[PDB]
Amino acid sequence: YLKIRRSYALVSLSFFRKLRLIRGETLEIGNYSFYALDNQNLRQLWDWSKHNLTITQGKLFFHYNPKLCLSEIHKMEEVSGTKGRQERNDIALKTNGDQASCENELLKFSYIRTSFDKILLR
Amino acid sequence: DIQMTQSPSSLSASLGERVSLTCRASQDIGGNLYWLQQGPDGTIKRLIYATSSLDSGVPKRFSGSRSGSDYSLTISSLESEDFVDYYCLQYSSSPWTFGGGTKLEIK
Amino acid sequence: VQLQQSGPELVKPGALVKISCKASGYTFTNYDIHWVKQRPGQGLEWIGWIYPGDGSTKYNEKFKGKATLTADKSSSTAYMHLSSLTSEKSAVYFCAREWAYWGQGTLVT
Repeated sequence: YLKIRRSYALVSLSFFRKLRLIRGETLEIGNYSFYALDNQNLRQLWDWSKHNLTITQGKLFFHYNPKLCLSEIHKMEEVSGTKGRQERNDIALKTNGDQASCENELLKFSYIRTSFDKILLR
Repeated sequence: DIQMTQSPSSLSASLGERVSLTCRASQDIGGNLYWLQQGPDGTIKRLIYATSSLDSGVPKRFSGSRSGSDYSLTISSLESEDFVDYYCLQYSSSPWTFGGGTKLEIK
Repeated sequence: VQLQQSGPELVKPGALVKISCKASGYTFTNYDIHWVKQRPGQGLEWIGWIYPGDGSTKYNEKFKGKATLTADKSSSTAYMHLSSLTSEKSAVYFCAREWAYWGQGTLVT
């Protein structure tokens, strides 16, 4: 299994650049193969537009990841095959992403000016 | 220099009609286009910034949109004060360039 | 916010003429002043800009030796001098604060 816990410093798990498989031949008590708890700055797992990760066995656990949107978690379920036809994943609705507004609105640039050394924007 | 091709150069329409003017960019300009309105007294006013964003005070009958390299200004229901001149301008690249203009005339 | 330009400007050929653009209602120093030329019955050409803070400018190659751009931060007024005028006929020149707000125009004959 892979467990990320109290890793205050991490904003992403992308440093695991080549990780494609978690077998779950051994699991964290409660039968978890991927477990994320109390990671105060975690905003990204992997970039699911590029990364593929497979989880053979076990469940997911997500609690107290305030900057991590449930969309990222839901994308992970899809990608990893921790498929919604099967059994549960203890995923908190209230403690994942609660301190993040996720992308929502779009700001557009009204003005752009170049100089060889400068850029002025509005 | 990016060439901005404005069509039609002139347009006849009546009160309450919906009309569209287009600017085709010779290079991709992303969303960096303004729509300008010039009064018969010469006063220039900006109506749209960033292709689709309406400036404060501009009547909601004015809208901007993009499809491929075609940037359009649409007046959903013409009023008598709208029969003036319109110009697009690209600010995506260093030489800022303007469309050739459209004169909107009463049918 | 007001860019209030100068002119009527009647000038003899081979002379130079300086057109002003007094800014008000905002911090002059924070924005660019762009100048645009309109040859009647025709379109708008971008001349170039000035950053009043630095005095830095950029011109359109076409207008490089012709136009000269200047700002007087003490009065928050921007200028444009045209040089060696000949059979230009007439044209209307506009300054604008980064395009959202334009001045009324100045006719040079």
